[PDB]
Amino acid sequence: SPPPIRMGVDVPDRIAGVAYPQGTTARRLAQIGAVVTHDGDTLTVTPPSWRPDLRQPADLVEEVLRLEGLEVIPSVLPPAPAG
Amino acid sequence: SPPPIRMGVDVPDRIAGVAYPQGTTARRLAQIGAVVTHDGDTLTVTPPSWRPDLRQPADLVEEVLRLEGLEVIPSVLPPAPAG
Ligand SMILES: [Mg+2]
Ligand SMILES: [Mg+2]
Repeated sequence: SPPPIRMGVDVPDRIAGVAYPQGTTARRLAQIGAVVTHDGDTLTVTPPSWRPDLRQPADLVEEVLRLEGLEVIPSVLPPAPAG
Repeated sequence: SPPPIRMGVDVPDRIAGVAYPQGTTARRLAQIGAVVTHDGDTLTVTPPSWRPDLRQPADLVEEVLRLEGLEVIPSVLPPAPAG
């Protein structure tokens, strides 16, 4: 098994800009074969041996977002910086 | 005496974007000759008879801001959206 990865429970929600229902991140990461443990608001995710592409929290975010679907991500224009 | 005006004690601080010291609003409004009473967090201000221009809380904001000096107002760029 690859080394474990610590990631905030709401990190996929913050990156996607979507308040996913509770347990959405943990269920998806378990669906792809990873061991998910809880420690307050921080998850510890050990990806399966056939997923060495999962090395960082960003890799885990891609798993939750692609399984939940990118079509649920809303179109929100960022604020205009004073250019 | 013109009719009394009710205004939050922090309204000049919000309009100016400046955290004025404690009691600055009530001090400046009594200086120009108004009667100031405290009802929790809301002030009740009765302008003097020689100040009929003081009819709304915005007029009271100008009195506090101009006596403290507009130079203390910082320069912050607004959050303009994508045009
Ligand atoms: Mg990936
Ligand atoms: Mg005025």
